Amino acid sequence: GRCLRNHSITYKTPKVPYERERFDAELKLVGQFGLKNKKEIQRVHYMLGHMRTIAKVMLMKDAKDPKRLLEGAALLRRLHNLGILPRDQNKLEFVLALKEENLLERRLQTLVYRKGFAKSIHHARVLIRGKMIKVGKQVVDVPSFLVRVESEPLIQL
Amino acid sequence: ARGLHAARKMLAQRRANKWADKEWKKGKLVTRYKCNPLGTASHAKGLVQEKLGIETKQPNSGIRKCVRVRLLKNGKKITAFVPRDGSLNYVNENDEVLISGFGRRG
Amino acid sequence: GITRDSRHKRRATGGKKNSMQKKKKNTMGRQPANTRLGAIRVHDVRCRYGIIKRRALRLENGNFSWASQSITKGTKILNVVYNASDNDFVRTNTLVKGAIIEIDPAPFLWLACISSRPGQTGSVEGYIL
Amino acid sequence: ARGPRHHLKRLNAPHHWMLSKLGGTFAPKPSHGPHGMKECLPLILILRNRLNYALNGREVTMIVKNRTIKIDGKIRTDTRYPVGFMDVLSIPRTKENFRLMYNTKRRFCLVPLTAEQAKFKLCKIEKRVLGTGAIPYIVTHDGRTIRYPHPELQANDTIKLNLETGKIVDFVKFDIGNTAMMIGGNGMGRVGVIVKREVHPGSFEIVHIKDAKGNTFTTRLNNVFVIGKGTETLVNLPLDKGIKKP
Amino acid sequence: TRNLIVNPLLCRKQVVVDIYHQTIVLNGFVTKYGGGKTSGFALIYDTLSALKKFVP
RNA sequence: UAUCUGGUUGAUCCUGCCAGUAUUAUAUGCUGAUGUUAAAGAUUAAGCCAUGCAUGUGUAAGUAUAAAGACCAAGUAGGAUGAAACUGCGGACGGCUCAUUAUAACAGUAAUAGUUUCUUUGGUUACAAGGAUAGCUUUGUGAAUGAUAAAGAUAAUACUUGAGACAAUUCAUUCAAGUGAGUUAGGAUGCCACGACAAUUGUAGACAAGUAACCAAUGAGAAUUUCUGAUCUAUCAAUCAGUUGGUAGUAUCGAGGACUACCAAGAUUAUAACGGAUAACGAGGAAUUGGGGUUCGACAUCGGAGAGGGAGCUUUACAGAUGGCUACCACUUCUAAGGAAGGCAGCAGGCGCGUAAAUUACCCACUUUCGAAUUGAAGAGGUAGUGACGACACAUAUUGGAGGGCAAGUCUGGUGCCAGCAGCCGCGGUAAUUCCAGCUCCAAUAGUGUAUAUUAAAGUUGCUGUGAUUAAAACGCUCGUAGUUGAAUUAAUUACUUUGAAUAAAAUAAGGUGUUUAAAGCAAAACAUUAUGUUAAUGAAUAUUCAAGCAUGGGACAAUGC
RNA sequence: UGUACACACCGCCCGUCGCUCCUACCGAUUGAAUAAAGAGGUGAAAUUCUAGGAUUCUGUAGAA
Repeated sequence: GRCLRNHSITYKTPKVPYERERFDAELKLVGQFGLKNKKEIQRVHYMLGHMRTIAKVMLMKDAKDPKRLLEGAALLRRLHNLGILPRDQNKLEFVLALKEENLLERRLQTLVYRKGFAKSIHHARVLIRGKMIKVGKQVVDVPSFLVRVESEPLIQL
Repeated sequence: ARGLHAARKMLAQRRANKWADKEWKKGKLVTRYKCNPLGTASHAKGLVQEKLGIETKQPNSGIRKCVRVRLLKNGKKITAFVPRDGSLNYVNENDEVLISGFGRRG
Repeated sequence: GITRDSRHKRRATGGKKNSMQKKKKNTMGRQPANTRLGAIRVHDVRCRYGIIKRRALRLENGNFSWASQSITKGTKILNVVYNASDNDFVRTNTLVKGAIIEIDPAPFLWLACISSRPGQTGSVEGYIL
Repeated sequence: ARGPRHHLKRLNAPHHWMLSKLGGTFAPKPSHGPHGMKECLPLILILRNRLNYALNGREVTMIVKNRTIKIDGKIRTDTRYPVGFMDVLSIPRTKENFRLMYNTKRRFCLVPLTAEQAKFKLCKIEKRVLGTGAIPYIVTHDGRTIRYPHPELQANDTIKLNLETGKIVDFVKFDIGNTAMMIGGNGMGRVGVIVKREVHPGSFEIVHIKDAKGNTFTTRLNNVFVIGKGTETLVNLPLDKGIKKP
Repeated sequence: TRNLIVNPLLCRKQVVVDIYHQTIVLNGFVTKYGGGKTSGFALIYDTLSALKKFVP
């Protein structure tokens, strides 16, 4: 190693470069969310895969294991504020049943749509990128803001 | 030798049998620095001293143009293909040419 | 200079040792100073950490002690008559620990074996057999 | 290296100083004295981070050299003086008397004290030896060689010291009915009661310490530091009262 | 503003000035994105001698 | 994501390989809006270097009439300040590199009852003497170095004598309490060597300051040493003679064949000794991984070694120092031709080498170190410049391809087995879906191909896990040592298993925290709408971590003799 | 029924000899050299011991 500041990769490329069954499924979401390219799909897929790996590893231990109680609640707690997982589902098994639409539907470009500020999801980018939008007390212009539950009713022009 | 204490033979069997690997042995024994005209280099710089036309193999007919190139490190002579169509015209003699393998690993 | 490391010796299996580093002052050795018999002469060697070793080059007198009579008296050494290690020490009358030396009992009025390190402490001290 | 070192790289510094990994290349090497390298907090770190009086080392030398710090009864003017265990630290200008005790997070903590309780400080005997001329003496955990001691002050007791006078006020033996604070590894910064000390002739002496809440944890005899007698503490314990939450 | 620390030894006060839009030290200021609110540290040395001597 | 597809045939099922694919690190082609972060002469030559800097240091407390003190300010023992010089401290840290090195070093672990300084901390122990010396003056030489000669003086916390009155070292004898364990700390007797607490300093910040030894700390430190652990090779099977042990001595800070004298014949080896290879510095760690693993680690941090090659030494507490000296070997520089210095594997920079790698910039303000000490220095460190090595967020355009593998043209011109394309099968001999073109569209996107190498694919190196009738592959057969494996049974150690103890950080997983999110960082803020308190705020228990080592609960499965 | 044939026996295919190119191996021969670790001879240099004592200090005695 040479540098002291850490760095990381936000996404991974698919193993099979050429599939028709994947080009349509990935282009279904691009139109449904106005994403710039295929990096956003991979990043969201990469994000979910990390949580699924924690629950997958943790389901192999006993319920009275000290690490299961502490780490298990930590993952469910984190998801609850983010709002990916519904509150009434409070078991690690429901983590594995999450999909890639749960994470993408909490993005800022998605949130400003369903709240009604942006007519079209392509129109949301210009408003978001133009700093027209505000989250509580801070101006935001990154369309990838994964809003939490508390900040859901705090999205205004 | 599957026994519990039989890790000495289980290890000596694998050391010997790995030398039969045609590919693993190649990158370990000392000929890459002597027999290989490139060494561990990705490319190589050389000088042109002859332009060659190689007749194709049996199921083809034609003349694949080529050159004879002497490197600067080893000093050996190697026959180098000309990449694209009509690219023999742009080649000359006593000039630097970069030489980088082919699709297959040497 | 003389060295005292084990990097120059063979292994317990007889295999030669392959060097890695040059000589170092920690394992420094020094020339012997065979304290012969003669006039008084010592030299102060500046050892490691600044400490000073009295290097007796030639000596004539020593403070011999008698165990039976509980008396220690200075005396002039006469002749080195026996050395348990090297008989060539007897010929040159070199004074080392354990050398059997005969002395004149002039203050004893009131055979010896040395029991000090003249090359380290700087003087001869012994006892009477 | 041909001799003793002088610099200290940031990452080689003891972990319990909590120095930012991107703060800088080097860390303040604590000069020698009473407390070891890894058992002490340098006086610069006490003021720059723990108390935030000085932002950088420019303003730390402007303070310690200004005769504005009194480590124990005496006054120290070394920027990197080794400030270790419960040795008291006092600032007359701001009128505050801290103290460096441990806590459950393996960290040195500055427990506030009053003026009266800052006049004394507990020490732990390390060894007792007979000097030349039959002048016995004892050595505390602070490296202090106290003069003619009490005859019963044995190797692993705890004594009470006075800053103004320098005498020995009270002394606590090492038995199975005393309160001890921990200066060790996993058990570091924990208060408890000595209940059992099993002896192995070979290497180490192992002491079982029972916590207030009934938790039992063992340790090495070295890390034991008697703090009182009969489930009583002679000093104000830190905020967490030496208790560990699982 | 924010946290204030009283420093008698350095004869100064360390206060984190929040801007909600020869005896003082104004440094360490970083705004937010696109302007607006700005934070910083305010140091007051009262005596001019302090600024005359207590400055790197 | 525990994944495969094309290619042997007229066709089918196999073994089997080639090609395809994804990822990491090096170069390179084409192209390039932003903001954050960031590697960068290691591979080839530890090859050679012009030039500039990288180590100096002064407080009231060592010596100062400098003819310096009109610049504060006066001055009769010298006013506060003081260039230079002596004296003290330092350049043994830091910084660079990876040639040497195969039980050596290194990692964990244990010992030092076998050694130990420096700095720092606690403590103990004659109202004042003597010479000479620099800066200073004067006379000089040589081309010259950080060049050196005589004479005239003048100081000490430089060099000595001397008192105010013990300690520690050697030897011989003796009495003897902590510790697992000591003829041990310690005391007593007798001579020997050494023998002090400056013959010291502020008039102002009696109180500091300073000094000489000796005990204890700093020391978990340093240095030696115990146990376990390393890649390939038998076209390396026997190796060693200070070698193995003993006694006496020598030397060392100290154990010790470390060395010397005498005596004995011993020590290692199929559990791989001895030797050979390395494009070998070791570890923390990195890449990739369902599990098991494979490859890598010069390079943040720790340990080792070196300064062109050996050798030998001085100074001091520590150097076998090389930004110290001497000689030899090999180079480079100045020259008045007589002579003289130099060691960029320090920071920039140059030549060479190669596929392959940045400014002859600014500043000690952050971190820290050095110093006579708050003030000076630091090419350490920070800032700035180059920087499609990489990583993160984010505008509105290129790269490669269009038979199959593999998403994309039964579109139009020439060529006619020629040019050519083509990783593999293959396409082209006049009607080319592949050539060179034009239009159209496929994939990725500020990125996209190529070449080489590592990992997965590879159950094509098999412990989990392969194959041996016929595809490659059971010795011609028997005996046999080492090795591996060994029936049932019982109402002192080891191995096994469970808990801990102890255990550098960074890194990995991870807890919290809205850097506009993210990479990041360990910061901050819900809040007191804030000086007040939440607040003595958070610091992940951060878990680990293999092979050894310590202790403990258990005795079924195993091992060693009685 | 056998097949090594599938353009299917007008199939396929072996070996010497002849042409061009390429790679490794041996090698009378000045062949043959270069760079790396031991035995004997010569052996600079600095340290240890010994002799010396130019000079200068106390006024030849002694010290350096």
